[PDB]
Amino acid sequence: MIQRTPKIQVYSRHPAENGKSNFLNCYVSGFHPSDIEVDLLKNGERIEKVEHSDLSFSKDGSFWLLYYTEFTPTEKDEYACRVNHVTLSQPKIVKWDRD
Repeated sequence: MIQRTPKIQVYSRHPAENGKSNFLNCYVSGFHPSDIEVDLLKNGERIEKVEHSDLSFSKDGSFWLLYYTEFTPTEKDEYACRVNHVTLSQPKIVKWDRD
């Protein structure tokens, strides 16, 4: 058996501007086993519809997921990614930051 803690990156496809559509990405990678729970949060609340999920095993046997959705940032909305995995003692929250 192998277990490996996910790497978690949260970033937009383009630099952000209010009014302009964009995409918010969670790239969760290098983990094992493949069982995992990954949510995008908007103002602390789970985003139900996350349009896209690209995912696979890597050559090294670990797993990766790109979890993303269209979003239009505003001044006052904060976003984060919440991940749970057997390697984590509690859920891991990674905030989105622009820059």
